[PDB]
Amino acid sequence: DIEADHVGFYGTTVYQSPGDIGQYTHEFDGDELFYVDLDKKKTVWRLPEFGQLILFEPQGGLQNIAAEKHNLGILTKRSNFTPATNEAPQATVFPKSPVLLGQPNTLICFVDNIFPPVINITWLRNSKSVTDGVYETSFLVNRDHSFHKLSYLTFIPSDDDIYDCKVEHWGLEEPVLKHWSSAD
Amino acid sequence: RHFVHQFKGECYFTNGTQRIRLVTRYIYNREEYLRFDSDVGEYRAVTELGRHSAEYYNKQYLERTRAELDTACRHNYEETEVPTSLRRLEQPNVAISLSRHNTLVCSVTDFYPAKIKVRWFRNGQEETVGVSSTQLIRNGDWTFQVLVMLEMTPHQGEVYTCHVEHPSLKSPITVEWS
Amino acid sequence: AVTQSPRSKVAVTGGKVTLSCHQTNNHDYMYWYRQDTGHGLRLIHYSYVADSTEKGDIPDGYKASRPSQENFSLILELASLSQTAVYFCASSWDRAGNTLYFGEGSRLIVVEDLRNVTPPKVSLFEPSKAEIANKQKATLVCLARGFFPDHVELSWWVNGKEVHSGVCTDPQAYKESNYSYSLSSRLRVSATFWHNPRNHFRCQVQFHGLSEEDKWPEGSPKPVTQNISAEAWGRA
Amino acid sequence: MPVEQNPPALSLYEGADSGLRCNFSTTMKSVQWFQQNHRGRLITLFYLAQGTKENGRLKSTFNSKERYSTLHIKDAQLEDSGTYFCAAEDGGSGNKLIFGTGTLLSVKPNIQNPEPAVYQLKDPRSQDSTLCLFTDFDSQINVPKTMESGTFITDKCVLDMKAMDSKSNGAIAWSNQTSFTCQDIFKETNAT
Amino acid sequence: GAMKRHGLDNYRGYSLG
Ligand SMILES: *[C@@H]1O[C@H](CO)[C@@H](O[C@@H]2O[C@H](CO)[C@@H](O)[C@H](O)[C@H]2NC(C)=O)[C@H](O)[C@H]1NC(C)=O
Ligand SMILES: *[C@@H]1O[C@H](CO)[C@@H](O)[C@H](O)[C@H]1NC(C)=O
Repeated sequence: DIEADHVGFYGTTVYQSPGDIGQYTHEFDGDELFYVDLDKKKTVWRLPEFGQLILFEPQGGLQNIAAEKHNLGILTKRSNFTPATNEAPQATVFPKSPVLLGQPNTLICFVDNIFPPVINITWLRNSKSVTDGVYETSFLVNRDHSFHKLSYLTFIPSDDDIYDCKVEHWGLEEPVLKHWSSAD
Repeated sequence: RHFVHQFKGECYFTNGTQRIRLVTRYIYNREEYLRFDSDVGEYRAVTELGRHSAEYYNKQYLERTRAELDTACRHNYEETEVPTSLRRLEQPNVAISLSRHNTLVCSVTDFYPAKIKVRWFRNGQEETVGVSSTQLIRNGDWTFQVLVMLEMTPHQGEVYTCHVEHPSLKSPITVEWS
Repeated sequence: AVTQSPRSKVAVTGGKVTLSCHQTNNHDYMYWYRQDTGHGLRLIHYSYVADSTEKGDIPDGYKASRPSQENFSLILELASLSQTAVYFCASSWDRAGNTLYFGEGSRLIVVEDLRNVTPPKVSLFEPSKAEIANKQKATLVCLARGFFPDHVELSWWVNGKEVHSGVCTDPQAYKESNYSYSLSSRLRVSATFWHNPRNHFRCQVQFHGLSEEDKWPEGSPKPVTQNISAEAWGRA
Repeated sequence: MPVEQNPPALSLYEGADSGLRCNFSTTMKSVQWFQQNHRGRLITLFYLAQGTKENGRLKSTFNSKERYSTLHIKDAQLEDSGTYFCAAEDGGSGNKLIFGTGTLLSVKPNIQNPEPAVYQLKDPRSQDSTLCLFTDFDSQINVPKTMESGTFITDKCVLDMKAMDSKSNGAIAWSNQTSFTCQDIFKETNAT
Repeated sequence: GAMKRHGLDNYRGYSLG
């Protein structure tokens, strides 16, 4: 890897078929700047603060996405039609701040080694699902050309409850729940 | 079957602007095949897939790409990163705990950037033994965190200190425990 | 390569003008600009994927349309007065430029009532025997008056063959009436050449008017698009 | 104001040189210099991403960082007339092309033996038709302007015969006014 | 006149059709 004070990741584009699944992001020092909601065609920032002052124009990347739909078709053929190799994801659950009972916290679920970039991360408390408080970052890039996502979940520290982070992929024959509890 | 194509435009800045390097990788599936390297100065195939491609891109696109370094890297840094990302400074959440020879887990959470220093003290004396630590934890919400243990046995009356140094703090943080 | 049509059009205020464009460069990007009173071309619509139009800087009052990859139409549904200009189609691949290639312009002119359209009166004024004697060069002067609108093209034909050496037509029409312009031009030949009665001189003005699609009453003759002429011979 | 073309229009003579400035507001990815002829057709002269290029009698430069781009023309000819455009690429707001406000280039002939004459010409196919051509005069001198109604005058169009240095100026005028001679309106002139 | 953010372009390779 190249050593340096800072690293920009402008232009990071990614396209796949079938399904017309594409993505465009910008990173700085490995922290996602924003992505671009292709359907609404809007520059969706990661953090509010940033996209107030200076701005990014959604078309800059709605175009990249178009070039990558084209480039794909070229290589797909030029490589005798070589499909991608599914790799298995590695989950790592953990609290965002010092866990104290009955104090609003956040439960991060970091998933790594993804490819194809198509993942179904879902949270689960006490063997029954959860849907409230769950944010989820776009696919951030790796140096090895795979990806890592994170699924956040706010909660209240209880030793009664058991959290699992359910991860579903094609490179998995069946889902992978990484268990977590304040008990241990 | 599933097929993928990526593209990464990386801009490396060292000593601020005084040294910039620009890589650019066109990647089928997981296999990088073409690549612009500002150091090299031109496009270079990297697998047999983008063998005749380098000729093309060099033919068609080489000129503009070479300036993308000063027109996209240089610019973004000076004009959009300097006043936003580099400006961001977060103060940490120092909080000493106690294991489940006991252990003084001293958490330090939610900060930015990643530059920091987390020393331990025993009655005003620095300790390097027993003291474990973790690898800088990237939260993703533009904040960090790290847990700095300290295996010890506690005599009544003894004072401890988690000493944290960060750019967001003029005066180093200290947290004590009896 | 990029080719537009109509290459010129005259429309009533309140009509649907539909400029088409067609390129054979297999370029993915296409653009539509407009050129106003000498102050640059301004983007109106572009498109980088069939059936996707994207707004330009002044897209107000226009609707583009990229059916296939080769075709990109600009549409004014209610032709306005302020939409009189020259619309240029350019294409490219990948991202401009160095491979963007422009069209050839489309002079659009919009009037309130078609009645006011009228061809020119092309009159060729023979040389002055003074000039020929004193200077040994004969100057002819072609004048085209009483036409509307400001769009015509003047050319000189010595012996059936077009000529560009020793010619000078006026860059702009000179509005005299509310609905009448005038435009001149002149050609210059060695006196010796002007005297050969075998040599023939024709000045050609090409009015750009209405088309079959356009409705015209019973009385007056239609102001269509014509090659109006006026000629003269050599003599001693 | 994204792009800025300067001057807005300029004069020149044969052989003589001149430059054209283009200052931008932000960092533009690539610039491109054009020239619209008398016909109305846009002809690319230069496409720059950086540094400088040269093509015969023309030479241009581009500095993204210092936000400007120049076009220096050496040895002006006649064919070199027509307006000139620089377009710049955006990258920030889409990657639009942003054209300047044109710069009308006028390349005067440099006359050596000025014989300022005026002639009356007649339309053999209309009796009362009379017309006045003011020829051979020198580049420097400004052609009179019309102020009255019915009387009209054209600006100084310039021509050139292939023979030898046959560059000649000349204007033209006419009227639906009574019948008033060719010095009766040109007056501010010479030989007749 | 608020400066904005640029984003490295990815180019098409020769295709034909
Ligand atoms: C007026 O005359 C000109 C030629 O004298 C015609 O233009 C030519 O048309 C043919 C067929 O399209 C072209 O191949 C030539 O290239 C044209 N010549 C020029 C000088 O461009 C024109 O069609 C006539 N116009 C009208 C309205 O009848
Ligand atoms: C993701 O969601 C889809 C849609 O319901 C579901 O069919 C699939 O099981 C999930 N993950 C996988 C295995 O792709």
